[PDB]
Amino acid sequence: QPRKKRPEDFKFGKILGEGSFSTVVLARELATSREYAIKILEKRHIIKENKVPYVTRERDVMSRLDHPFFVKLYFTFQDDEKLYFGLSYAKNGELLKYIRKIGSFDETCTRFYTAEIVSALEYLHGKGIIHRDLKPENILLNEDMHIQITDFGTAKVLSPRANSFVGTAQYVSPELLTEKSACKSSDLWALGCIIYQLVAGLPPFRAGNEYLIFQKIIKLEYDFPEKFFPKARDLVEKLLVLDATKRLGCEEMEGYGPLKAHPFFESVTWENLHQQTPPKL
Ligand SMILES: CN1CCC[C@@H]1CCn1cc(C2=C(c3c[nH]c4ccccc34)C(=O)NC2=O)c2ccccc21
Repeated sequence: QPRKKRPEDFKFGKILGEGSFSTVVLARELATSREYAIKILEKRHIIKENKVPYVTRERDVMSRLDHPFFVKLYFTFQDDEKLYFGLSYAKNGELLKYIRKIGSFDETCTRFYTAEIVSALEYLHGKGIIHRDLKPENILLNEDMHIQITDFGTAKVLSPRANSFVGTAQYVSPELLTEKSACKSSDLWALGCIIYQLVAGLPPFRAGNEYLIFQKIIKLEYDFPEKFFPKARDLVEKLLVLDATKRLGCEEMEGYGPLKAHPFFESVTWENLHQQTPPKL
């Protein structure tokens, strides 16, 4: 392998963003000119807050992925105080940004981006991995305007780490609120919310606070605005179903075939999405 990288191998630049346990900073590797988004984690804080399982899962899960719709973990290293993860730098930011910028998507853009998310989830669930925090904030856009999903510390790798995390309120599935249990279904729920959000401009469950959002979720209290692309409404209704075993994409619903075969995706070529030019605003 290459020599372990070190802080002194890079010129660190702008902070991209800041979380409770990490900071992502853009970094230029002196020896190659390459730019990376390096996620930097203070070891003390991770230890104090019992987060080693999560930091260990993020590295381990990202290390196992090898597909263009995910952020790549290129390297890791550490000094006495911090850990460093060398990630892809997605130049065009998060999908959330793009949703806020251009407002709601026309059907062509909705379809294209929905198809890349479905195709990514198919890859992920095939490896027996659940994301658990799928939302537009963590679906990045690369330079060529294809998706790159990130944020895997909170993921779950399935059996043959059970039910401790709950993602962003607006995307939380009913089964997380009623059971102590994450399943592939929960990602498919979040997918339904994301499709609704691309079309509508806002997510389907909204209120003043998290308690009120959760009450709406368990009662399935949401509505479609009037011009909502009909086949997309049909797809969303087949995902935002309280019975987790009855969501399109689930093993009990015969898998990703039926989901990919929905009318909404009739014009999609599923075989080489990453090779296709994305529609442009
Ligand atoms: C986690 N943050 C919440 C708000 C901004 C950021 C978005 C989620 N996110 C982007 C990440 C990444 C990138 C970011 C790209 N723009 C960002 C802005 C703030 C924070 C991170 C990024 C990137 O270029 N490559 C990434 O993996 C990222 C990496 C690990 C865990 C979460 C990550």
